[PDB]
Amino acid sequence: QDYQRLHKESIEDPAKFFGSKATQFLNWSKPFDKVFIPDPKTGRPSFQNNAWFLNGQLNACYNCVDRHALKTPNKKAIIFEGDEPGQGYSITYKELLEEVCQVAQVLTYSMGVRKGDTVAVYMPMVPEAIITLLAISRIGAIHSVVFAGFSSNSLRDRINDGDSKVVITTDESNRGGKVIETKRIVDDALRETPGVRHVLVYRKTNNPSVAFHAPRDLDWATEKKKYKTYYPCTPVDSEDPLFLLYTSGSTGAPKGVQHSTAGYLLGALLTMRYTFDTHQEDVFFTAGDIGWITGHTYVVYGPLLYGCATLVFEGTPAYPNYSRYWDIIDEHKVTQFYVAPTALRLLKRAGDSYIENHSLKSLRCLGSVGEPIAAEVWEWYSEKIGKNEIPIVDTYWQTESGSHLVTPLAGGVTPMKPGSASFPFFGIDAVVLDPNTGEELNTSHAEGVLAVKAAWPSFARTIWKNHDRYLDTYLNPYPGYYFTGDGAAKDKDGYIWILGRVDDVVNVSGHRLSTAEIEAAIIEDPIVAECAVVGFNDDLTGQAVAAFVVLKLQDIKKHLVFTVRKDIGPFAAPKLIILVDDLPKTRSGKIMRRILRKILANPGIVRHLIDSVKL
Amino acid sequence: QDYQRLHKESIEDPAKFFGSKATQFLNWSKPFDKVFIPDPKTGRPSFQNNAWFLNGQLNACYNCVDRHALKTPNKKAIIFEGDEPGQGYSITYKELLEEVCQVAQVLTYSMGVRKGDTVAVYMPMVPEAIITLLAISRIGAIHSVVFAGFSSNSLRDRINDGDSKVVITTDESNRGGKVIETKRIVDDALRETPGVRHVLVYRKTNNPSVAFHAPRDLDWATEKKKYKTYYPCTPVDSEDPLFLLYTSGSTGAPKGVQHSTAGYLLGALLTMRYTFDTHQEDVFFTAGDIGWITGHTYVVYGPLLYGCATLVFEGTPAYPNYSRYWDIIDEHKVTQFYVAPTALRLLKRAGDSYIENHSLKSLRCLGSVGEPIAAEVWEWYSEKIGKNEIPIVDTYWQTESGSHLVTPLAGGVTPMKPGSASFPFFGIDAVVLDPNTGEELNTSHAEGVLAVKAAWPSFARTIWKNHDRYLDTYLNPYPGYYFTGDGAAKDKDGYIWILGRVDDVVNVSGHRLSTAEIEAAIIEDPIVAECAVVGFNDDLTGQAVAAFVVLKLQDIKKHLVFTVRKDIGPFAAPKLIILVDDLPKTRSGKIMRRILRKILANPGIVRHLIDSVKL
Amino acid sequence: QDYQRLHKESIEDPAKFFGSKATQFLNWSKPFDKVFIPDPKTGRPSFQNNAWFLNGQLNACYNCVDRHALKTPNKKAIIFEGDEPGQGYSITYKELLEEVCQVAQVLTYSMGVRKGDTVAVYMPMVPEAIITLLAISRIGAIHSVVFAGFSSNSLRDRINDGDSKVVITTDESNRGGKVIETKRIVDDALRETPGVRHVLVYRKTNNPSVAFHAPRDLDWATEKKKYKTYYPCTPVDSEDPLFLLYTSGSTGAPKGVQHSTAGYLLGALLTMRYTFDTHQEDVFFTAGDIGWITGHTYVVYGPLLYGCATLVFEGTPAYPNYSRYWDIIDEHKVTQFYVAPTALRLLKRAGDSYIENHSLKSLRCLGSVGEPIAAEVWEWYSEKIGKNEIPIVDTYWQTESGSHLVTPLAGGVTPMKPGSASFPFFGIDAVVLDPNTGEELNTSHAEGVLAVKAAWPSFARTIWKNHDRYLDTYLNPYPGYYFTGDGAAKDKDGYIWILGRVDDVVNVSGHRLSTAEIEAAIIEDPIVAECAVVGFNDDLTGQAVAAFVVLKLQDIKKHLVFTVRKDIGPFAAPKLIILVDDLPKTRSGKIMRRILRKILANPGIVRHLIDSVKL
Ligand SMILES: Nc1ncnc2c1ncn2[C@@H]1O[C@H](COP(=O)(O)O)[C@@H](O)[C@H]1O
Ligand SMILES: Nc1ncnc2c1ncn2[C@@H]1O[C@H](COP(=O)(O)O)[C@@H](O)[C@H]1O
Ligand SMILES: Nc1ncnc2c1ncn2[C@@H]1O[C@H](COP(=O)(O)O)[C@@H](O)[C@H]1O
Repeated sequence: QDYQRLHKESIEDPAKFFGSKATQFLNWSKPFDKVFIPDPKTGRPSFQNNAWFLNGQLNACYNCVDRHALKTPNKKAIIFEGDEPGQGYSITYKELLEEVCQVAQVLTYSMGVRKGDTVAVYMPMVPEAIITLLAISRIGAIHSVVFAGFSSNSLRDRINDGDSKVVITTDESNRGGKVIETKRIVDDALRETPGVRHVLVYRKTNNPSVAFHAPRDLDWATEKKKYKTYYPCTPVDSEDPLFLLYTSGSTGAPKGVQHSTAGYLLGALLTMRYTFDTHQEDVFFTAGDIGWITGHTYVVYGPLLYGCATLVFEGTPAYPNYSRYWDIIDEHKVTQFYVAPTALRLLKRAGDSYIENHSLKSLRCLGSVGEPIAAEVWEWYSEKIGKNEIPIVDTYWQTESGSHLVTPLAGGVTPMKPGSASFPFFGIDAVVLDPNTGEELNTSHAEGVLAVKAAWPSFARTIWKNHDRYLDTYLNPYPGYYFTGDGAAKDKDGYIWILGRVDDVVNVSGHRLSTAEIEAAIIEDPIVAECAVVGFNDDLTGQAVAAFVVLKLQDIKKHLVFTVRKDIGPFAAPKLIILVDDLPKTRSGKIMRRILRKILANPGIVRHLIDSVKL
Repeated sequence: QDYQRLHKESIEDPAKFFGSKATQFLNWSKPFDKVFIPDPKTGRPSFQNNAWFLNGQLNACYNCVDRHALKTPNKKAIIFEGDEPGQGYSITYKELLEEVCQVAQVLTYSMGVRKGDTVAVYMPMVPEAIITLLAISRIGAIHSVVFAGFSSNSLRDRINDGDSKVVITTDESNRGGKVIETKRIVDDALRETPGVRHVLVYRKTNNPSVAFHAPRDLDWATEKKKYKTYYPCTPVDSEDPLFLLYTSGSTGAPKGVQHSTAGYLLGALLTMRYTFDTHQEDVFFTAGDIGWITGHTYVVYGPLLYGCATLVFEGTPAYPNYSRYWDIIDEHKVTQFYVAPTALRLLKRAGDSYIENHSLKSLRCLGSVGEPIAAEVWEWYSEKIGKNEIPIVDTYWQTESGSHLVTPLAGGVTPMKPGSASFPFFGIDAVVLDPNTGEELNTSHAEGVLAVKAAWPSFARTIWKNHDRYLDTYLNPYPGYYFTGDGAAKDKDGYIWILGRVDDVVNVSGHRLSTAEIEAAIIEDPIVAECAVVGFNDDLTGQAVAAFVVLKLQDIKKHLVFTVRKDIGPFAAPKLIILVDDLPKTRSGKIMRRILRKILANPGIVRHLIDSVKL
Repeated sequence: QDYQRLHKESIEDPAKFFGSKATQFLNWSKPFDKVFIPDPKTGRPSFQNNAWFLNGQLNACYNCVDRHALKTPNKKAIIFEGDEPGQGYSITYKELLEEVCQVAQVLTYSMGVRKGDTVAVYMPMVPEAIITLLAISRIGAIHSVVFAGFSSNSLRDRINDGDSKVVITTDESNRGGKVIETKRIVDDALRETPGVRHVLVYRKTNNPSVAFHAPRDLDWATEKKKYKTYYPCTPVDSEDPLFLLYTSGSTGAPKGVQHSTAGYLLGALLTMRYTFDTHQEDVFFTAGDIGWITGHTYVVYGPLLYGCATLVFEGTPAYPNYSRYWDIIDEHKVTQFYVAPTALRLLKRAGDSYIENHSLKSLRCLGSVGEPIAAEVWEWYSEKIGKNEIPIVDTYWQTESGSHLVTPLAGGVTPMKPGSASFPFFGIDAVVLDPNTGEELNTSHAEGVLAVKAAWPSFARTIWKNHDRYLDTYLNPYPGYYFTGDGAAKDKDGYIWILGRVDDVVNVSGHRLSTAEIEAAIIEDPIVAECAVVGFNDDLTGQAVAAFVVLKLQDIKKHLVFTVRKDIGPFAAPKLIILVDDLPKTRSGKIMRRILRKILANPGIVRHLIDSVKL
């Protein structure tokens, strides 16, 4: 009965629900006055003026490190695993404290950072990346992480929009067995970033005469050794920005999504205890770069705020072989695996031969995030990896949500449906609206746009320097609710099914076809292992269905077409399928269908996709 | 007591014994009148006019497919395993039915084949080879299979003697990791086959501009897709030829051994139930090409007639490594392994390191066929592979016998002797005759020529187009009996020991030395792993013993000589041993000693053997 | 209570203790009159005139082979393992007898060796090396083994000093996967050995036109085949030399340490039964070349005298991979592993990944010999290899001691201390003396020079041809006792700790710093895996501490320095650490610190060490 009460308590009485959790899970410097700013029009937390734990003061880094060093100093906080097998090591909580303290002082004294500044972070998945981020919040600064792979052009714009006067990177990065010049990329970018005063560089490889030029550049080791190991934290208000995270999804100048401190931290805590049923002696492993909210909230914040161990792997699922991912899971007794479908799709390709010897009884929970997960792949995940006896939480949420939106509970929710994300998390009032006829709440089993009626604490507060794009994008499209950008439907039993962003929905003769269903049914064919249905500027017929299929010399298309009508319908069967080797994806994993749309196709994926359509 | 009765019932009262089994195991279109044509001179089935189930009508393909598709449509019929590991797949009985039906129609409508025509088959061990053969009998045609390795010169003669107006092959064949141009070989051959009207080609690799020329050549896929999936069978008389199989053993124009339909099919059924104790849920694996009776009767007919699953592996025991044979046995839970000694001789060389991890508790029976099996190799087979707790049937029989001649019963016969084939199968009256003084039946423990007193149903009926060679070869050498061509002896306890074809017996001073005993004792020495004793045009001394030994710089011969006298005798010890790297063998496995005789040595084996004798 | 009595019995009443064991463990031809020659000055066995089992007659080879062939002829004596995996084989005791008998006759009749001659042996670890040695004692000859790796210059001098008129070698030696020209090395050496009459060569590889020239050179196989398989032994007096073993340690013309027959043989027997608790059905594996006493006493004499099986491996611990050492231990069910720390140091580097699958429950005892063994390496040895449930005897002894000096008993001694060798063996009266103020016996817990008060039977009797060096080296430095050359100390509980040869002790301001403690503490750091502290001609300060550290770009030295003071003291922390890739070691394993001293650095190790000091 837990979920039924706890969720209603969080919806009709958030003050009591979150007020209590807020004092429970976090250590405060100054108690908060009010829990949230309501919507006077008789309502829950206001969307326009969303704000939680008013006048309250606390410190992220203090909650992620200090309190645990002063309790379980000898317990491990970070468990690292290099790109190469035996190159790992752990960092106790006591030592992380020391490290984050020398770095906090490096920032204040060597670089001149103050409370409120934007610190840009361009690093790979190594411990120093993590302590860097904690060092930034320890001093009341706001970190802005950029994927350690993005072009120097991407780096520049993000720093310029971010107001970042300083930067933090490495000299090079060995990924999946491939070195990557980051310091190089940093310099090309700084040829156009006027406000960059300093650049802290953590030599990871011992560079091949990599640039380093004046008092601008500083050495991580050189500077660290200068400061004591303990440094006092900087209290900040509950509603002061914790960080910024430039989301790089759709077209249009990247958005600097801004998150609160308390509110965001409480969500990461609530989701750890309920969603993953995390304890203190756990070993959480989130296979996602610090480049996206996944890595922010589940490979750094959630785990460290809770006080358990979080695993940092700077490598790839295929390096040095597909058994690698599972080799590091059984030696570290990882109790929490959390990865994206793309990865779970490539591992399922290599064959359960690499999973053979692995007993991996160390796991207790599995999780999926990033995009829809087909049923056969969910089953495969549930049986091969999970040895079918351990939960699987397919977590629905966004960079803006901060934390899980709708997800199954590792324990609270007894049942589970392979393509569903089960139920809305606590505080989230998920409803399905009619995309056409206003913001009408669809009650009976039906498909429509997903939204939340009231705001919650972990909800992003704005978009860096322009609260206008924020409103138009998230609150103006469907006045009164929050616009997720995705389509969904609740089955007879209430479960929620994510249809895959109704922005890529192909409307054939007024039918609106969501991608989730059509593509999953495709990939779920021995002939394929990945599918992507899109569209293009179409005059007549309204809009046709074209599928870019990728196999694992004739009439091979027709089959995949007659199978679409076999279970989905004849008005869903594509008018043309294109055979491609792969699909244009983001470092995150998501498939860029807007690229398949825009034009029928600049990475190598482009050209090959520029030809696989002409003929 | 089973064997004692059942065998006597089948000898003194075959009418009742086989008449009953005949109605039990096979589905008939029109009941047979008489069981067999006796020998009026008071006797069992006549040899000269051998004929069973008179006036009866049935259909092979119907008995191998239909009846089982209409009972257990979802059960697997063929389990394939490509030359490369994970390239396998299964064919249910329902689907095999569909396939064999489209192909039957391809033969009738696209190629013009009629009931009675000879269809030549030149294919590798792939499913299509199997459905092709079934397609041929479904329409009352007679299939003539030729080894997918034989020269184009071999192909031509076999087709010309066979009267084959059509052919069936692939474009190329990847064997043991080596592609083989078959379509090439087919074309060189058809430059001399005047009566070849059509050629059906199943593109297996997607050829590198392989020939295909006029309405003569037809595509398997192109043609198949044209016909419905169900096609009616063609009833044929019990005594109408099922197939022809050109035996390529001794010198002299290859013989087109012709087998009946009913009679041959009943033998394959009797031998499955008793010899292998096969059920319905079994997975039978016969490691022998469709090129010889072994593959006809135990990798196609026996298994499919019984209704279980038969495994089709188109690869080699050494590819991609010696563990391969056992890798496919444990995943498919093969319950019946049946292979030849040559293979069991090369696997025993690699060391029980490849058999280590393998539990292979899926097996229930082991079998040996092809040639004599030494004791140490039988033991090795019995202990390493069999984990000594599962039977081993060393099956004695020929292309002419159709089915097992003398063999141990997987259950019926409680004891077993490593170099013996135990007892004569039901219906077979095996006796040992004196090679010199007439057809005298030797009763007491002694060695002599093997023969059968009366005929049985699975006995070949003739030799294509010349019943004269048939008589001289099989029935005239020892009037009244059937001349096996081998030597044997029954021990005190009755077991029968095959001496290895008394046609290669070296008679030293009137002693007649069979090869079985002398060679087994040789190979059974750590210094060797294969031996071949023969002879040559010898004037004085009568005939000497020369052994071509192959190891796994002096006085190394003498040893192997003093060891021959140690257990066999000083008049058996060879006068000269030749050290060769290997021996001239047939695609079947048998060692060609008549080549070592003929001349002291055209494949590479020739030249090297042309020198290893001069010096 | 066993050890307490047995040891006191052997000290205050050796006549009864050893007299009884002497008749028990050895078969005599003529009983011995007196047990030992005492020191008239009221004492135990005299040092100056040490002699045991007077007037007694026996035969080594008879005690190592014969008696066991005439009891358990079918039991295995030698279990060989080539450098390449599956190239092994065993030699029963019956066959070893035959072999040692044909070789004894080869020596007498083909080469002219007589009782008393010195036979030089230059061979690798192959059976023939072992039978050669036994063949030599069988005829009353004295064998002088030289490492199959030493230069031809080393071979010459050892033969010249040895008086060796004959030699025994192979043509080449495949070691660790590297062929080694020995016959080559033998010939260069014999260009200066005037008294060499013959050279017996056992062709191991079948040479690439390797030299062999006149009646001087003889073939092992050619000669062996000439003699019967049984040949009578030659009785020799208890005190007649068994062998000579040129120790190649410190500087100065190599010493030909001469051992008795009976006395040495009894020690090897006593040490097997008590130290290793050996039985008859055991499989002893001593990983040490026949080049040093270890191989003499524990890979030949001890095992063969006892009547069990001894394993002969002619390969390297790293070939063909680090799992090799353990691969041969589980297949042969080795019950006794005995190796040197250098090896145990390189195997511990590869990671317990090669030890994973290995169950190796066949072991019953582990042993360490050669040099001090750090605690972490002892633990690693005790837990990974021993699966912590099997004893570990860190055996202290020298080439001169013949057999164990102070060691733990596989069973008799219940406790064990990782860096201790426990207690003095029976007959050995170990005491700690003051290096400065005379031969004062230190009683209370303190550090000093190790010595033995009375002699024992296995004690070397002299140094070939110059009993003068013998006295000055072993009995004159500390009159009355035996000078081991090492430093030690007994802890509160009596255990003895070897400090590492007080000849390499760095005396900083009158402190005398033994290497054992300082280096073990160093290597016991994740940053290193091998350490070597030495010194050099130092005027002021007295003598500084310089450590040559080898890792598994600044302030890396300081750490290892602050750690030295952390547990040992600030007056032990080195004044300078040198970073080298490896250390100059002897084929035995011992680290040559006198080379690091002599000069701050001819094998490749020299040059690199000649530079790693200048800068
Ligand atoms: N568990 C999930 N199932 C289906 N879609 C998901 C899931 N998690 C995230 N998404 C989609 O991915 C987007 C979030 O991307 P991002 O902001 O980069 O984390 C949303 O718009 C969702 O539609
Ligand atoms: N199990 C067996 N033991 C000994 N010889 C056999 C065995 N099976 C077949 N043969 C021999 O192989 C010949 C049959 O060859 P084939 O007609 O090609 O099957 C016969 O002449 C037999 O002598
Ligand atoms: N178990 C041991 N522990 C410490 N040092 C040892 C040990 N065994 C032998 N040694 C040293 O090695 C030397 C003997 O070398 P060797 O004569 O070649 O066997 C002695 O001087 C000892 O100091």
